[PDB]
Amino acid sequence: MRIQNRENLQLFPFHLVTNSPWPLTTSLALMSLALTLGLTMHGYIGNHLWLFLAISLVLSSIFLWVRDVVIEGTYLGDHTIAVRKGLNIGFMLFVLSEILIFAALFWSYFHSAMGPTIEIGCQWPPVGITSIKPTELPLLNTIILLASGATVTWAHHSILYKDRQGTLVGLFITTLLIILFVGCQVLEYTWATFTIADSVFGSIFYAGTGLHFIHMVMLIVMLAICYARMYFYHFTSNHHLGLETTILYLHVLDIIWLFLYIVFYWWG
Amino acid sequence: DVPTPWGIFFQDSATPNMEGIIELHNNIMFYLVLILTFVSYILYTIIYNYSNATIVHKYMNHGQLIEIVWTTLPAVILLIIAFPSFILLYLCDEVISPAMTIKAIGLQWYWKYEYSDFINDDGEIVEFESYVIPEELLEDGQLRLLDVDASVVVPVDTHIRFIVSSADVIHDFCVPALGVKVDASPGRLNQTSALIQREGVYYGQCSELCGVMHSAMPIKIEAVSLYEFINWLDEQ
Amino acid sequence: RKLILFIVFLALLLDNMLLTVVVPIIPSYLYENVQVGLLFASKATVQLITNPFIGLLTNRIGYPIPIFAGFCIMFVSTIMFAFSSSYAFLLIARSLQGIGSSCSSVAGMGMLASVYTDDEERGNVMGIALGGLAMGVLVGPPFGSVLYEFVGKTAPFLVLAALVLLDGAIQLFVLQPSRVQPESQKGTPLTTLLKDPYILIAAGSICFANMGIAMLEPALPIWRKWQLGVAFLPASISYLIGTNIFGILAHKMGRWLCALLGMIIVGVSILCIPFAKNIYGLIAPNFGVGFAIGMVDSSMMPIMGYLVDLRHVSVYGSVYAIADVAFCMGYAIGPSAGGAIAKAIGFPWLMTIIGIIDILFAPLCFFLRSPPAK
Amino acid sequence: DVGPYSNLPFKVKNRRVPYAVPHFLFFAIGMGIPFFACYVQLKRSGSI
Amino acid sequence: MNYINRWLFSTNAKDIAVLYFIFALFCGLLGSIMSLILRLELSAPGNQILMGNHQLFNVVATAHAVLMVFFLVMPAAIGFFGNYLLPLMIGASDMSFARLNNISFWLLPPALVSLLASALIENGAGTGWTVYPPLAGVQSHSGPSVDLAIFALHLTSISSLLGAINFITTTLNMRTIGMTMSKLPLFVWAVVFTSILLLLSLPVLSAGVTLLLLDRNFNTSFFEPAGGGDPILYQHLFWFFGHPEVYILIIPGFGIISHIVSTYSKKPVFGAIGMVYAMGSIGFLGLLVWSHHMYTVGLDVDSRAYFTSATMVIAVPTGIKIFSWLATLYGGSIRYTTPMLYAFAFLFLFTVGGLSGVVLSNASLDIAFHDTYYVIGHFHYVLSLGAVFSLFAGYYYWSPLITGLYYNNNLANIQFWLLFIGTNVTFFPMHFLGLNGMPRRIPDYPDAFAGWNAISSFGSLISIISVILFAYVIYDQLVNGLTNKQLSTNSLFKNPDFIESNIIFNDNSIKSSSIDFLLTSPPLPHTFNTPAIQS
Amino acid sequence: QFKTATSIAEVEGLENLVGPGAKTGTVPTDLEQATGLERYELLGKLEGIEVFDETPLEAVRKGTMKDPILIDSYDDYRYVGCTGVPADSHNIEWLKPTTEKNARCWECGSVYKLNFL
Amino acid sequence: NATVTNLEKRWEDLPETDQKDIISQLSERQKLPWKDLTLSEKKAAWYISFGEWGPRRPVHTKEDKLYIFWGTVIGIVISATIFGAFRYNRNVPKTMNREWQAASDEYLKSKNAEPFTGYSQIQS
Amino acid sequence: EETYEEFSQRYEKEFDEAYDLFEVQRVLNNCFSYDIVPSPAVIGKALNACRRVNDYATAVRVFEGLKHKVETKEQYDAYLEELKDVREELGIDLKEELFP
Amino acid sequence: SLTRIQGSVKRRILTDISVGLTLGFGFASYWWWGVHKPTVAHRENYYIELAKKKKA
Amino acid sequence: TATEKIIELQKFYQSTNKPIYAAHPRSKYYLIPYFGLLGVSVAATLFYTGRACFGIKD
Ligand code: HEA
Ligand code: HEA
Ligand code: CUA
Ligand SMILES: [Cu+2]
Ligand SMILES: [Zn+2]
Repeated sequence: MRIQNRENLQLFPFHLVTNSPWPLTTSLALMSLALTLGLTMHGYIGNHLWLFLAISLVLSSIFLWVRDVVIEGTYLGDHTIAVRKGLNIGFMLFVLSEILIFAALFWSYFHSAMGPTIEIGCQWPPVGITSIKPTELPLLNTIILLASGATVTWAHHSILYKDRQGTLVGLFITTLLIILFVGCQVLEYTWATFTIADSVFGSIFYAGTGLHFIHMVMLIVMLAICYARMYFYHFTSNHHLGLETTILYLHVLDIIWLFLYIVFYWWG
Repeated sequence: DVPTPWGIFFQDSATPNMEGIIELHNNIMFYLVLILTFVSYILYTIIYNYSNATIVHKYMNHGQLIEIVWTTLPAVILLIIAFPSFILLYLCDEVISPAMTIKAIGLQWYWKYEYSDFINDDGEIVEFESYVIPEELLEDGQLRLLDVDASVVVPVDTHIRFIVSSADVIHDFCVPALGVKVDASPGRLNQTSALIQREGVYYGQCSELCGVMHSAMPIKIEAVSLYEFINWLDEQ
Repeated sequence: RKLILFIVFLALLLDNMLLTVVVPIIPSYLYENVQVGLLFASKATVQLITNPFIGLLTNRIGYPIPIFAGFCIMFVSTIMFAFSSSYAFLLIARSLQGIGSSCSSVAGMGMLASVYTDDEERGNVMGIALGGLAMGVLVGPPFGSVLYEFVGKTAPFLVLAALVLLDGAIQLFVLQPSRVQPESQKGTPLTTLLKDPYILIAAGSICFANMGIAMLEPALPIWRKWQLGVAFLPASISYLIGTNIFGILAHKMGRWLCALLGMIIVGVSILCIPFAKNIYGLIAPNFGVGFAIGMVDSSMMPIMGYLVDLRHVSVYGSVYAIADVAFCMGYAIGPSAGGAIAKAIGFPWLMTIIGIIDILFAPLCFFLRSPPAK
Repeated sequence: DVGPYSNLPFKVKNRRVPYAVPHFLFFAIGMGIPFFACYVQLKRSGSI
Repeated sequence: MNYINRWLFSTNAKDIAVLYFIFALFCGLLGSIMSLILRLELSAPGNQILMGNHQLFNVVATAHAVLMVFFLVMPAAIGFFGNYLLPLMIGASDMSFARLNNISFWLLPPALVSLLASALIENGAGTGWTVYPPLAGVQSHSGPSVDLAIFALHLTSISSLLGAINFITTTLNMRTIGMTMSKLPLFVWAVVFTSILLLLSLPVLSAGVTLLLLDRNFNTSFFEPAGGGDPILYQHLFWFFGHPEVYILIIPGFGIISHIVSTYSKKPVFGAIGMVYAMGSIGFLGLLVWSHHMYTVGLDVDSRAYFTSATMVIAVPTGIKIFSWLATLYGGSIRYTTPMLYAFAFLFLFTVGGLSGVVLSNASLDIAFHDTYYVIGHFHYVLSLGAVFSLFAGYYYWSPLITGLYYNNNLANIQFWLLFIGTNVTFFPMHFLGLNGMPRRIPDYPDAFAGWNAISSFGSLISIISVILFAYVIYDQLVNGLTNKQLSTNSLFKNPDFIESNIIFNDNSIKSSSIDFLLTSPPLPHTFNTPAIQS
Repeated sequence: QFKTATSIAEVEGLENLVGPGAKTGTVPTDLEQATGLERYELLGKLEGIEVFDETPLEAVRKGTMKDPILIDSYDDYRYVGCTGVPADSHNIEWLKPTTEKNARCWECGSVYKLNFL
Repeated sequence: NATVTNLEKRWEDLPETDQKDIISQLSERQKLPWKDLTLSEKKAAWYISFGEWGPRRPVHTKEDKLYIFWGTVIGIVISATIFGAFRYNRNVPKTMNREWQAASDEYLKSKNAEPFTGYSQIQS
Repeated sequence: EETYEEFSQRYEKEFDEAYDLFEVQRVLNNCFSYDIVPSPAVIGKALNACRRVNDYATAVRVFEGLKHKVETKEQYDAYLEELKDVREELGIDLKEELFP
Repeated sequence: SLTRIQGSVKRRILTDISVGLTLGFGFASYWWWGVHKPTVAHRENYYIELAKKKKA
Repeated sequence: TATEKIIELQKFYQSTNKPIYAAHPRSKYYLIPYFGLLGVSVAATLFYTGRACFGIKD
């Protein structure tokens, strides 16, 4: 604190965020979503063009947050060594929370499977329910996820050795290789002979393998936003927290899928 | 039995299990009273001696002998309490030969009783249903919100096993004096047991919420002798 | 009958807790490849020597007497830990603990097999039984370190002795080892069991799983103060989760496939271990290794009894003694040989060789899909 | 303008209407809202 | 435009706590009036106010529980005392994620509207605080009422989770120069331990309520026993949240009391490390016991044995805290200011409340007390006399330091005495009613239970008077608050020692153990320009 | 926005911390893209200068009125917490030395003076 | 003498520029050897430093406890007056009458109920 | 862990080095805050320290703290028959002779 | 002598912990020998007379 | 100029005098539709939640 002209710059390495309007707007959009979804399901509205507007507004609000979160690290230049550690801790404590919503659904699968009720004839996948064969498309999904887990490491080892063509191609292949998972699992939902209301088996299978779908649309969006931010020269060879944050989300979903394939598709 | 106006304590017991519950409660209250009196006396001492005092003892903050004496003593109390609790939990139950079975189905806002024995070859099984008497139709001397039109009747000095199920929602079978509080789920059968030592009338009420008329679903159990049970069973 | 499983769970938990509480305290006596190796080897070798004798004696006398004897030996071992102030005396206390651990494990597994006759129930109960080892190894070191730093030495051993006394009171009030009951008929000799190959592959699957672990902890760079408490935490959680999941899933999936996948995961994790060059990098592999080991237990342990009920006479004790010998065969040989190989070739080379062997042995477990009936 | 009445979202002095009206209306509404719901639901189901 | 950029588009952490306070007052007035409506119908046998509607009685109870558990105690205890006090005590300027603070504040007003509109758009949601599955269907409650009440437990959950993440990520890497994580004050430890429970408990509640919603509206048959489901599952998936929730309300209170016991009895706290480990153990043992709420569902005989043992172990850690507070108060000097009266009234009533819990943890005795007013009277002493007392003590302690204006001592004492008498007169006879056999959630009762019900309806009218006097005390604090620091010596937080002269005292007056009470009278917007230094 | 600095002797504000740009076809380095309170750290750690100090308070000597412990501050006040001469003997007592008055630490007695920079 | 005599009845009324003059005259009067100080100065020195003025006054005076007591009494007498007004206007069912609670007594006597402590439904 | 004869030397040394009135009152405030009553010799040093600093009220309040620290009245009357020449030479008057 | 006082607070603690337990045990040996046992005695004597009438 | 405008938008976001979300000459196209449609969405969920309290359906 004895450098010559030190009072002209801050004396602590933390970010003082400027005033922003987004927290209020997201809350106002979520209020509309909640009320319109609670009413539309029981009459009172009729037209289905209000719920869509509410969802679109919520998503646009999140995107307008992330714009301001990107202009404060790449252009203004306020992300010191402390702020990056804080952001990493934050993301870890959200991944941890999103992992504990799957534990509940697994405990709702082991609580019915072990001890099947009198009503259903005592049997898993019960009489009249032909399960999904695990030597078909749900193997291509596992292999594509394992390949995706390896192709993004060739993208993070080409940005530290200063190769550009080799960090764009890896991200392209990863994005074009998580789309095939969604395509395969949207074609296995149209070749099935049991819906969400035919059993307790068709209601827990479509409720632990359907949230994964929503979580993997997010990775497609995140990888697009990381390809488009590398084409425009936004990443240095040692300051890239969008890649590190995205790679800890892909590996977690791969580990979760390896638990939705031996407990839902083999075990029966 | 019947509640008393300014009640302070349990209703009168008529089955061994309620007697055991009372004994265990009076066993725990000993230690609870000791601890409460100790804390009250220490607060009295602090208020009487150390109120607006000139001298402040600001260097007694560590403790080593005393910190082990409020960490080991409470554990001993808990073990002493836990011995009789496990003894009662594992001991008191229907170890041998239940003698009668009464199936109690709890519909929305009344009760349905069946005696699983006494069956003829054609399915002539004795069955009846219990409603609550409205306040407009009560006779002189009946209890309001506890008297019913049909009441369960059982012999004295006989093991009775209740099987409880439900048809609409989650109800709960309760007879305080008899020591019976079991649940009634829509797809499982629960069971309890009771032995009655003296004749009389035992009143009870529902526990788990079921809707609008949750306060009108009484239970009434009579304990007649064997001759009166035989005479009553040959009329229904 | 569930009280029986609770008794076995308590015995295993207390044994592993008394085995693992020391590592908070070992730096004080020690002050590391060669010195700490004897502490590891002393318990394992004594256990290995004593397993077969207990396996033979269980037919003549029965289960509860060996269980209570293991109890008394464990209590004496805890008291001997309490009053020790030299490096040499620690080895004697370790060796005394070994016999009790061996007796408790063999008798508990054999008795759980005997009481529970159905296959699926046997697997489901043995998974929960094996979970106690992971739980105790999880619970030990933090407990020891906290009491060592706060109350001082000789306090943790007294607390653990109090817990042991509670366990013994429970055992007396439940099993009541008051009479001697020989078994219905004598079992096949250990030589005949050694002749049978499938039991040999079953034992080898357990034996080869623990080499990557047993070679590693003696050489960890931990021998600050907080590091000792958390050093062994991840593997315990992984083993717990793996045992609990696969004890239920093994029967429906197929035990051979579960064993194959577990051994492959063991090999992959061991191969991934030596890439890391910092201490924190050792966090990630350990989970996987622990998890894989759990699978290889929960699927391979019950099948032993199945083989006994499919090609020999239904007398337990000796076969589960064979399983325990296979379990302990890695901690007796590791520290006394690996360092030599560490001098001979290297540490990462040894780890890579062990991982390659683990991956190679995986196909041999396909032979257990269906064995010929007797 | 840091001071004793500087961190409060509402103005307390130098004000046209006295502060007592705003202070009392807050508590009156807070303690009167739970009665309007009872009135609405009672008048929606026959009873007065 | 300056107003909008300081009170709607905000980043300062101390300006959101004031909005939390102004919201908590409103949501605590609503619940108290809805409780008075309950206690004016349970006065004498018959149908007195609500003419014959047994619906509109369950709705009142549900809105009284949800409002005063989620909209008063949590916002007051985590927002007004956590957002305001933690950064000052650990030496940080603002929190790590300020915009998430703003969103956590602003998700609550849109959550109150749904709850209020779930009681007017149809008969309502009389499902109890715990929305059990087989009653909350489309055969008993058919309308957009339960649907709109499930959505008020999602926004609040999001707000709590985002607050917890910020609190955990702020106390780790935003400390001063010389504060290792063993010299932290006790309040920060309490907030961290509660923020971990919020992370580990909320997702299970979210999953359970969402599955109930799907069962209602998309006929999926999760908990319907005609397709292979069990209602009991919901119970598990609720009560995993049920018990940790109950501790989230009480751990922040404990730390507050500690500060008072350390300041008005001039002695440091007895065994701080013991207290931190006690809080940690209480937090950890609150996750391994949740099935003592359901002993009558038909569990095994070896599952009752585990939970009857794992529940009584919590008594050990709390005894350490109680005895430590007594040891702190023992040797020192005690001056009876208004926060210390509340602190003293918390050591005794909370003990009476927690001792009855050891009588209900047994599986054997629970067949005499479950679904009875004994449980009710048990939890009022711990909730109404344990947490609200701590909130009042914290307010009367830190209000002058935040606003810069003092309050009348006499009216505060009057309010405290009225609250004491009312709360001890309203909740005690419920023990007798529970012992004699009165069930829960019933509008009308048999003729025998009349007398005590007439005594518990007399205390509520004494507590509402205390609330009104609190309103007037706030009014007298805001107006003429500058001239209420000479009436009494309650203003001084530490009085002169025996040898310290008045002249020397007036030069060196502020003595503390934290940065809290050395700050300017209203704290500056940017409090720390140059970093604080610790040895 | 103005002349770029090459060492922390030429950093007179936030106007001297923009820097040149990378070339087309290359992954930019941190010396070719860094603007605010980030590049100040980079320019300080390439010389051995730590811009953000983390050195605790002096616990070597006590403090007399004639010879007081000097705390450096860029304002007129700075909060200092005393824990003793052996550095952990005294409990934590907080003090606010100012440009017109000195802190004195009621239990041990150390006096602190403020040096305005 | 007048300046210092009987400072127990004038100290809190003087301004803060006449209080810093007496202290600055007893501090050059204490440097002389004691036993040369008058008794009035000895009393004044004790009162100025260790006395019941300023920060050494009690939290509760004698005229504040009566105020608190009679504020609580008048706050308990209002709840009693409000609760009684809600007690005259009640719905009394037909069962709560003495001639009805004495008929239930005969029924509970015939079917022996509460052989222990007691049965009685009479509460007027 | 300190004995009587170490307490009664450490506080003599600390009292024979105070340079102001704040320091004298500080050292007197934490002398009467242990389980040991200060010895008759230590109080003899405290009065000389109060005489160097030129304070009269502190020399009279010191005797009034002994009246509260001591358990009984005979010990107080035994302190005043050995701390008597120090008073009649310095000139200190007890509070019960002034009636302030 | 009368001018050497060393420990006073410890004896206070010991005399205040040895009287808060005597009072506690006094108020707890009245719950088990004055409120509990006579009730059980009355209950048993009632049952030892309801059987004699049936026998006769 | 070239793809490295990064050394040209860093001299703009500093020395701006406007909020960061309304500084570029492009934020109009994002900010007008959003604030326009939000006031319609929030004004349609308060017309059907007061119209439902009166019992009116569609
Ligand atoms: C908010 C306060 C609070 C707290 C802290 C706790 C925690 C505890 N609760 Fe919990 N509890 C509630 C309030 C609270 N609870 C509520 C509202 C419910 C649900 C009600 C409903 O759903 O309708 C519930 C759930 C619930 C139930 C289920 C009730 C039922 O069966 O219907 C029970 C008892 O069975 C119980 C008891 C306990 C106990 C023993 C503790 C223990 O943690 C308390 C420990 C306290 C002490 C032990 C005092 C220690 C004092 C000392 C001097 C120590 C001396 C040593 C000993 C006494 C040996 N609680
Ligand atoms: C949050 C805890 C809480 C609180 C505050 C209260 C408040 C009160 N409660 Fe309790 N009560 C519960 C816990 C609580 N209750 C719960 C969980 C239920 C629902 C149970 C179920 O679902 O069945 C319930 C329901 C309930 C009932 C209905 C029970 C039924 O029929 O099932 C009854 C009486 O019948 C009762 C008693 C009372 C009374 C008389 C008050 C009143 O005396 C209120 C007391 C007054 C105050 C506490 C003043 C509050 C102070 C302020 C608002 C200022 C706040 C201060 C600051 C912000 C600094 N409560
Ligand atoms: Cu019926 Cu409850
Ligand atoms: Cu609980
Ligand atoms: Zn100091």
